[PDB]
Parts: sequence; structure tokens; C-alpha cells
Amino acid sequence: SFFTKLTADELWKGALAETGAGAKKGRGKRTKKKKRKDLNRGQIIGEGRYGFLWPGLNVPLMKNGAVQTIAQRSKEEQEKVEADMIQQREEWDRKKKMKVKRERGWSGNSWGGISLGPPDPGPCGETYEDFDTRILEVRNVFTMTAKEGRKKSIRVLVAVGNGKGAAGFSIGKATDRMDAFRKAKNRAVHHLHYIERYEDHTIFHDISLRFKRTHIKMKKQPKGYGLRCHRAIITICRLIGIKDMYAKVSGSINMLSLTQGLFRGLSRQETHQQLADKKGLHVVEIREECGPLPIVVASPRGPLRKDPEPEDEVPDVKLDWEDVKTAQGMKRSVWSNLKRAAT
Amino acid sequence: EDSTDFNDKILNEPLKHSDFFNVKELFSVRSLFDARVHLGHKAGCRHRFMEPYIFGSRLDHDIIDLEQTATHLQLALNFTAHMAYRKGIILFISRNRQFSYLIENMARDCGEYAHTRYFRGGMLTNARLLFGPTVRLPDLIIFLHTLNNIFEPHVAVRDAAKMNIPTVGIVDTNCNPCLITYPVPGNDDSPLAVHLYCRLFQTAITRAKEKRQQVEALYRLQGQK
Amino acid sequence: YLSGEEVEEYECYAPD
Amino acid sequence: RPPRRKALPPRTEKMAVDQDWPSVYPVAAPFKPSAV
Amino acid sequence: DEPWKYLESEEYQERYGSRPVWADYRRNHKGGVPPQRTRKTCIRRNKVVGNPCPICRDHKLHVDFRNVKLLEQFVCAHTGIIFYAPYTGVCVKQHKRLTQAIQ
Amino acid sequence: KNRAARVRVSKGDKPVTYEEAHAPHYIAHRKGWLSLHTGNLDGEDHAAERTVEDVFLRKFMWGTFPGCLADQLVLKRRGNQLEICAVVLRQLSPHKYYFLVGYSETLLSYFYKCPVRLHLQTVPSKVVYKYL
Amino acid sequence: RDKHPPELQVAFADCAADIKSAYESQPIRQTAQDWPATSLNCIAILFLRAGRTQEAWKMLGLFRKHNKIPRSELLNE
RNA sequence: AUAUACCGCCAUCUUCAGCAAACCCUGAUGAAGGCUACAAAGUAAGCGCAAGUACCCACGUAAAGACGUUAGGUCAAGGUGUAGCCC
Ligand SMILES: [K+]
Ligand SMILES: [K+]
Ligand SMILES: [K+]
Ligand SMILES: [Mg+2]
Ligand SMILES: [Mg+2]
Ligand SMILES: [Mg+2]
Ligand SMILES: [Mg+2]
Ligand SMILES: [Mg+2]
Ligand SMILES: [Mg+2]
Ligand SMILES: [Mg+2]
Ligand SMILES: [Mg+2]
Ligand SMILES: [Zn+2]
Repeated sequence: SFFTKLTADELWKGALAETGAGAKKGRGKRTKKKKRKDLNRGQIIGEGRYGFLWPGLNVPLMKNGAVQTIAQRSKEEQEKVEADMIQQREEWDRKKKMKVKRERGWSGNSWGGISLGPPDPGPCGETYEDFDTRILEVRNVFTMTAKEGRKKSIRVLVAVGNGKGAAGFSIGKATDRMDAFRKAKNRAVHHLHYIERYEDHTIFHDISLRFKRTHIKMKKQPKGYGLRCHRAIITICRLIGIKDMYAKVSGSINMLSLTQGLFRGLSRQETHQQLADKKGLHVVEIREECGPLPIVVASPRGPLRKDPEPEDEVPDVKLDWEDVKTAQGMKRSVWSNLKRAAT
Repeated sequence: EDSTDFNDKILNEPLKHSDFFNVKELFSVRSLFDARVHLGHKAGCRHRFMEPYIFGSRLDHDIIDLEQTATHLQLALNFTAHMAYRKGIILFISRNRQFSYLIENMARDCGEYAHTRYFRGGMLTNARLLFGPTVRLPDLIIFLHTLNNIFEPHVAVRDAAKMNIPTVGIVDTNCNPCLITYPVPGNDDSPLAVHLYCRLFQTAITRAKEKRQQVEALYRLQGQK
Repeated sequence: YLSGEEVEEYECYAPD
Repeated sequence: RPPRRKALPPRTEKMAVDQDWPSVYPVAAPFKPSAV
Repeated sequence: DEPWKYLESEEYQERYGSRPVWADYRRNHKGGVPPQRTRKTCIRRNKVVGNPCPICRDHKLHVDFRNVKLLEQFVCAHTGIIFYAPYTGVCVKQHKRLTQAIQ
Repeated sequence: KNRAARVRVSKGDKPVTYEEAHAPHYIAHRKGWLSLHTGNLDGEDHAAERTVEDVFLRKFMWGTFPGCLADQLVLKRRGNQLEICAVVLRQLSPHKYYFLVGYSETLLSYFYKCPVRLHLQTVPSKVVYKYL
Repeated sequence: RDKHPPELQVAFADCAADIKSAYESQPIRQTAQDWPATSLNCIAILFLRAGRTQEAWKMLGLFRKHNKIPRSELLNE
């Protein structure tokens, strides 16, 4: 019956079944999903199976200065049109099938390590093209609710940085994973730390700190050492601009504790100029590749002390057994100093 | 070509003088003493970060060292005058209702702004939403009282730092000056103290605005000829 | 996402 | 590339305030914004 | 015949820019710790494996002792040590040719 | 909960027209009728035939002007005249709109044996009353 | 052709601008734009007499791009 | 066949008043939380209530009544995804 026919929108809303108890709680999963297709896309007004040529609708109205008359394509001429539409339909299906693959993160199914692009431009014509965003954690949080039972939300941790010392991180929360990405990355750009870098490649000194139960021990390293650190630290260090560092994470390996523990330690590092100003002495760098040449890296801006720094015969500094065990050749690990890809 | 000379003769010249506006002539340790600025709260109310600025305890009542107040007040007035000279937006904030009317009038008279009412969450940290994307925030916030009515720090002290706004604040012996850029140890309760502060800031701000007009006018007359 | 996400003027009187 | 067709200005802008309106709407017709 | 010319051409600059030819290569392996040796060879009886190494994936890169600009990309500029094969991802076959060409 | 002819609240991104935004209880209160004829007045006949004709004309014009209609049709009957007033978009070339007007008016005049006129009002885009 | 009171001259510059847009957005744009010498000379002169000197100075480049001889009157104004 | 794939039209709480995008802030940037009027971090579009309209009033009665709850009811109103039958 002609009167029982419906519109395309009605037919797709029913067939897709996007509203319903199946889609409310994700009670139904979709390895095979009906996909909406626009069936009016490649259709031309006036074109039908019979192949009639209507002047002014599907063919030009005037030809050679005279009005065209009703005509019909030959059976052969119409087969070509039909075949051409099928090929054009498969070409469109293949153009959509040809989608550029995006690089993976720490693993194929992991979100961690994936770039989200620069933060969105602020309302007042503000732009952050110089900043890159990296995901550090994507979690599904399940909230028990008074009336709706277990609901599913997304908590995202992302870090931003420009590669020149300015970096920050923020948590994002939303029901949708892509809204959480927007919240986290946009908020992080307003909570940027500045991290001082020695020679724009490493930290100024060894940093060992604890944040809650996460211990992070970082070592200053020379050029060419690379980033031999927890994969999350590697991600953050590329955003800050540190190229050479060793780091070891102990205790709880909690991503959030690690991120803010890492940023707390890197933001409280004393530069060489601050050391010279604090002690009013020269800072002299001795490099074995340069032999005994003394390289003054920092000199005090104020007066220069005349009294040498007291030489305590034995320092009362606390040592790490892991560092000492390594220097004494008593550290045996099959996993240490393994060959890995450039980081 | 002509902008560098403008910014050099008008904006950079005042910064080469120790007291360009002569704000030291506005007050003295005696003038502060007569306004009861040295009177602080009882020792039981003392904040530990205010101990540097306390002269002692006179029968369990803390006394503020006016020699320090004088130096801190000099810095605060000098900064405030320079910000008024540069045409910065100065916002006075206080929750003490005994002085709400006085403070609001002082702001209007000096051509500045006052917020003495309940401070709604996000006035500074969410200003674009509350006012509009083109809203200009204050360049300097002056606290005549740094505590709210429940004896906690005014939310604007924390939020001013978040928005990188310098803060001038009168800090009594029970207040926390850690986040106040230019703290001025002084009595914030006595009507004589608060009235004095309003005269000094009002005068410092008004003098700097007239100085800005004088220099500009002179810089233009000389420019034509 | 890693497969890819590819959802992918002047006016005239009496035009021709 | 051919320019997209531009809708003409509503012919109300050419009507004089002392015109003969019955000539505009002589017979029953639907409301026309460009004509009223 | 003149392998050093490829690195001076426009085709090379469009594909690699100023980064090393191995910058964007990634090994496919199970686990977080990769195998300690790379694959023996990416060209096996004239057939190329699915993920050819930085050298094998571009047939115009010729490992030759005269193409010094290519060899420098596999030596540490700060220490002068030759990167081990897992560092860059080159197969064992090409890493040996690089080590001999470098020497 | 009532469903009939109610566009449901969403995230604020769904544009609805004036007609779509008003549930049935607003008919004759905030929105008028899309067809006007005498068949439903007291003492009048042939309501069933006018109703079937209206259902056809709405489907006919939907498929005859595919993707061009920017709102529901307004059907007017005076005597034996049938006037179809449609708000359409400005995407199709004017030649195609004149062809379909001539084609539709003639075909419908012979189908229902009455003089039929089609009145087209063009809009640059669908007129949005609110974003639900 | 001739100079006019400032009120009229301003109006002629609003039309010359609209004509300039027509020359720039022709549907023969696929073919090289044909900018007659008289049109370029007149459009520039109308901008000067209206006080839109900034627009007139910019147009001088189009005399070299299209290799169109400038008119004596335009150079003097 | 499947209302446990659905559209459509509904029941129910509702003889409810809440829901909620986008922001902001607190908890060390934990799951979480965000009110005080002599106010102490919330601002909130939109939807609902409300208002308005219908009936004999501004009363009452209708109508309206969001989000969500019960994979509630209905494939047998019609349409329809999936699977099945086609002497
Ligand atoms: K249902
Ligand atoms: K059914
Ligand atoms: K079925
Ligand atoms: Mg995988
Ligand atoms: Mg006090
Ligand atoms: Mg009901
Ligand atoms: Mg059900
Ligand atoms: Mg009532
Ligand atoms: Mg009822
Ligand atoms: Mg109501
Ligand atoms: Mg059931
Ligand atoms: Zn290889």
C-alpha cells in the first residue's frame, strides 16, 4: 500500500534502534551494527529506470537554441547509466573505506601515549598551536546511582607541553570520552608549570622524591643518553623538552600520583645560577671529556665570598642502596640495560 | 618611531625613581600611631606567619611594629600609585560591613572599583562567563580586610593569585599574608585605622592620576613645537 | 579511532 | 565555477507608500513576505 | 652510482625532512620489552616483509662508505658509538652493512 | 509519559521549527492547522475524502520535491480550487522548480479533477525556532 | 568624467567598489581577467576623489600585473 | 520467531520537582564534593514545574507533567532490523 510507506528518517530510526533499553545501559553490544546510509545521496531528480530524458529536469532545456523534446535512452545507453551508478556507488564505499590509520600508543589497545593535538583556541583569539597534548590514562568509572544503578563515565588524564620547558596536566571527567579529552586538554593549558632544563636537554641535578606512595628517582644524564624512564615519564619529558634522563619508579605505580609527583619534583629543581647566588660562589663544571679544564657554569650576581666552602671530610648524605649496589657490580638484573628502541 | 619615545618618557621614566609620587609624605609612624594601627588581636588569635611583623605582646595583646608597617606601607602605596599612573583597574575588597559604605565611597571618589558584598564563586576565575569574553579583570586588588566574616581568608586572595593579579592587603595579627603581594601589617578593626588607610590609598591613587595627566599634557605641547 | 575518523561563497543575480 | 544564485531583494523595497495596494493583492493569494 | 645525491634531492626532503630515516619506524612485537635482536633480514628471496626496516623500506637509500650523510644517522653525534640495531630498527643484515660502511 | 508528536529534549544541538516544537495540546492555541477545508465543520460532508487527498498530496510533494521542502505543507481549499503552499529551499536551480511546479500542478489537476495551484516560498535555510 | 561635490563623490566610490568586485569575481574568472584600461583608471580616480587613498594606492599594482597604461590624470591626482 | 533489535503510541512513580550541556572551584589534581542572606564557591543556557491557554472567573476541573525507573505494554494498528517459510 502506498499509504503504509514512511519517510527515510522514520525507517532509519527504527532500523538503527539507537533509543531503547538496549542503548540506555549499553545492554546491547555492537560487533555487527546497522549503519545509517543516505540513499538520496547520489540520486538525481528526474532519473528513473525507464531512462526518460525530461527537458529542464535531468537534461538541458534548450539544445542548439531550440527546446528539447521528451526522449528516452536506448536500452544499451541505459545499461551503461545503471552500471556507472553501481561503480560510482562502490567508489564512494571505497573512498570511505580508505581512512588514514593513526599511530598507536604504548600498546595497540591503549589510549596512553596518543596525541590529541593542540588545545582549542580560547574565546579571545587565543591560540596554542605550539603545545602538544598526550593522553596518560583513560579510565571507565562506574557510579552507583539512587535510581539509575551503575552509570558509566570517563576520567581522562592528559599532559600538555610546548617542548620548551612549559608543561602541565589536568584531569577530565565527562560521560563521553571525547568530551573528557576536551576538558582535560583545555584545562591543562591554564595550569602550566615551567621546568628548568640544564643545557635545554636534561635536569639540573638528580631528583629523588616521594609523592604519597609513589617514589620517583631521576638522574641527570649527558647528551645522547636518551629517555630511559617509565613510558609515562617518557611521554611527559617529550612535552617538557627533556631529551636525556634516567628515572626509576618504585612503590605504587599510580599514573596520577606519578604525573603530579613528577611535576612537583621537576618544578622544585634548583638551577646553577640559584646555587651560585645562594652560596655566593662560582659553580665549576668538571667534564671528563674535557679533562681538567674548569668550566664555570654560573657566577654569583652579588658579591663573591672569600671564605672557601667547608670541606667536611665525610658527607652525611643518605645514599640509595640501588645506586651503590650498581657502582659495586653487585646489582644483577636481566632486565637492566636492555636494548630498546630510540626514545 | 614615536611610540618608543612615548613609552620611554611616560611609562618607563617613573620606574627610574625611588619615590616618583612622594608617597612617604602621606604618613608617619606618629600618624600611624595616632590612628591605632599598632593595635593587634590577642595572642591566642595570632597567626604564625604574622610573627615577623609583631613588636610584642602587651598583656596578651599583640603590638604591631610600626617601623615595619611604615616600610611595608611605603612599598604598598608606591606600587598602588604606579598602577594608578599606568591606568590600571584597582579593586578594593573588604567584607567588614562596619566599613562597607566608607570603602565604596572611597572607591567612587578615586575613580576606582569596590567589591564589599558577598563574593560569589568565580568572579575572577570565571569572569568571562559571568561578565563576557571581553571582560577586563582588575590589575590590582587592595584588601582593607583579608578575612571574611567567618574568620577565613577572603576567597579573592587565593583567586587573585590564580589570575596573576597583585594584591595589596592590610594584614592584622590573625591574618595570613603568604599570598598577599604587598602586605601591610596594621590594625584593620579600629575605625581610625581603616579611615586612615582609605585616605592614604585614595590620595595615592588620585595623585598618580593627576601626575599621569600632567606628564601627558606636557609631552604633547612639547611635541607639536 | 586508530583505524581513522573520516566523516568527510560568491552569489550572483541571473547566474550562469 | 558558476556563482550560486542570489535571491533578489524583496520587491517591497520598491513599493511606494502612496501606491495602489489592490494591484499588489488583486485576488485571494497566500501570504507572500516579499510582496507584503 | 652516486648514492649521496638522493639525500640532496627534493624527494628525500619531502619524505624525511631533517630527521633521520629511522625516526618514524616502529617495531611490531609482543610485550613491552622488544626482542634483543632485530629480524635477520627484511628482503628474503627478493620479497619484502610487511614492515621493512628504515633501510629496506626505501630502495633509494644505499649503504655505501661514500654516502657519509646517511651513515652519520646511525652514529651517535655526542659519543661516536654506532647505535645497536634495536635502537634504529634496522635488520641484522643492514646493520652489518652499515657497521662495515661506517668503518 | 506522552509521546505523540513531541520532539524530546536533547543536548541543545537539535534545531526544530515552530511546528515541530509544539506538542498536540498547543494545536488551536499556539499553532494553527496545516489544512483548511469545510469537511470537518458541523453539518458538512466528505471529510473522509478530503483527508485521504491531504495524505496523498503530502507524500506526493515530499517525493516530488525531494530534499527541497523546508517545512510542512499548508493545504487550502476554496470552492473547487486547491492551493498548495510550500516553503522550499534555494538549492535546486530555478528551472527545476518551474518544471516541477508545472508538472505537479498539471498531474494533480487531472488526478483530482480540480484546478490545483502550487505556491512556493523559498528560504536560504530551514527556519529555526529553537534548539532543543 | 568630472569632479563633483563631496557628497556625490562618496556615492560614486561606493559603486566603483561594487563594480571592482564585479571585475574581480567575474564568471569568466577561469579565463584571465580582462581589466580594461579605462575601467582601472576610472576606479582609481574615484577612490582618490573620495578620500579612500589607501584603496587607490593598492590598485596601482594592477596596472603592472595586467600591463595597462596609467592615465595622465590619475598620475597627477 | 524475537517488544530482550526497534520506530510509532503508552502505562508507572507523577496525588513528583527535578534534570542538565558548557564553565568554575575544593579534596595534595583519589573515588568524590560544591550550602550558610548580618551569606562561607558556585555561575548556569535549555527542558520540566510555573506562567499562559481551554471550560463558567483570577476559583476549580481539565490539559500539561522533563530526565529517569520497571530490557514495563504492544512485531496482532501500521512500519520495520535480524532470523525463518516460498507446492
Ligand atoms: K518501548
Ligand atoms: K509491528
Ligand atoms: K519483525
Ligand atoms: Mg593489537
Ligand atoms: Mg583585625
Ligand atoms: Mg497519562
Ligand atoms: Mg519493553
Ligand atoms: Mg486556575
Ligand atoms: Mg489529567
Ligand atoms: Mg503547567
Ligand atoms: Mg519484557
Ligand atoms: Zn631491513
